[PDB]
Amino acid sequence: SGIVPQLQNIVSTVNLGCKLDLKTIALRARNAEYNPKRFAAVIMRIREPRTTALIFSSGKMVCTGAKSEEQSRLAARKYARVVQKLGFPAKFLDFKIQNMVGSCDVKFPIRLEGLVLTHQQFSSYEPELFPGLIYRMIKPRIVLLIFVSGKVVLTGAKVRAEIYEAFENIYPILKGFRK
DNA sequence: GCGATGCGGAAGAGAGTCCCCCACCCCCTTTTATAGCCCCCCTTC
Repeated sequence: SGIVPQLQNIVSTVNLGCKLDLKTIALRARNAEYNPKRFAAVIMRIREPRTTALIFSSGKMVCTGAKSEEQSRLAARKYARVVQKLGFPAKFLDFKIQNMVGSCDVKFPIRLEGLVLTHQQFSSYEPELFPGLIYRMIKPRIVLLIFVSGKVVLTGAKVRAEIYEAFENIYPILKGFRK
């Protein structure tokens, strides 16, 4: 195909293995914001990795915004150290990547009306609700947002192989509905 | 003094022609790409 999707966002969850005091973290953490009325977690941001992480009292933390697997793990470790630097016994346990978001362009307009007809079992095109066709691939459990402009967004992948594999499967299908 | 009762008359049926408590699930939130749609404020004259 000659086109490789580029990851736009990765969601990874890591357990620190120790209960944390959310109020204490907000007071001392540099960028943390805690609003129990709004959300029950502590939202923190670190610019150099350019990622955002949510910290819960149970010790589990979710890291989002990383553009690569290495960045997500590095960003998650940095957040854990910040909590550890606050006097808590934070660790890096069962780090896992929960979601990978990738985007790409096929460089040609797509006839979404034709695509849904031939793939009604997997496609879902509702212009009233969303201007982009939602494709649910089965062999890889990846949900693809195909747009008339040609932009394709892949999400729900656990590994980078699924993102590339999913695009390889849909690209020939899109080529058959080129506008 | 101290009770006790049958019959006529009236009545009446009966037939014919809401508020609370206890699971279970969804959304609150964050990140990102995509794009049409639409609110809101601004600006124009």
